[PDB]
Amino acid sequence: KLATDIENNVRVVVYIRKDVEDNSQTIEKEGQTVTNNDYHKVYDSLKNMSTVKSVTFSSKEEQYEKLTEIMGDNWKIFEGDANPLYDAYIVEANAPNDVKTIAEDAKKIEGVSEVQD
Ligand SMILES: CCCCCCCCCCCC[N+](C)(C)C
Repeated sequence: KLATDIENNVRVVVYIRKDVEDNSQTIEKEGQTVTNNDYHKVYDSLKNMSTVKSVTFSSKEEQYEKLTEIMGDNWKIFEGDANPLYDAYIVEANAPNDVKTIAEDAKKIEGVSEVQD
């Protein structure tokens, strides 16, 4: 059994604003590698909810690889361009009934772009 395998009825997906790097520990400033003060701001608010069991980062890169894996071949015409997908956290609720509450509080976290239940 693996951690990234969560049942449909208890999964909430939390999409991160495209200009927030919640999973990046360091960023570039003045040519140096320095602390990202916004690191895990969204992660921690989700992890602090009493009804959530796990929160796992899913990058936009990873989401596109899996899409090409599940559907046919890569989507060649977009290969030169930026990835338009959103980084996301995959949140596991403690019970199905907690999902609607989790998704509502999640949209109120600053940095959260959208939440899918
Ligand atoms: C409105 C929704 C339409 C969006 C469809 C876009 C498909 C994403 C392809 C990204 C490939 C870029 N690449 C190679 C760097 C990962």
